Amino acid sequence: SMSEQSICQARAAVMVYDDANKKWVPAGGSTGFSRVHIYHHTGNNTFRVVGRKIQDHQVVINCAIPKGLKYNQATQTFHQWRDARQVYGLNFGSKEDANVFASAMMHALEVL
Amino acid sequence: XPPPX
Repeated sequence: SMSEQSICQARAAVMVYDDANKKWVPAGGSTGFSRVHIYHHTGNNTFRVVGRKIQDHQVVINCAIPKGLKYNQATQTFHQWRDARQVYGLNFGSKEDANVFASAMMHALEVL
Repeated sequence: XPPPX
């Protein structure tokens, strides 16, 4: 709370790609929608994506946004990115949610 | 990047 501020909140089903099985799987193990933030650590000017399931508050994503990230807006309601360890996808609950999140992501990627 | 589910 002291070092980070939320710069957006968006509704999405958070998924990760199981490359061994070539299938998307629910992040955290159970399907359903989460409230997904981008948090800005204002002191170090770093950003991370944190999402929590609406129903039971489980943290299902907590990943750094590195400078230079390629954010792929595959469709108007499904966006995705990768790191060295995982491929992440957000199935947004609406186009408005996708726009809110992408706008904050693109902002983070510009100021990083 | 992988295709959408």
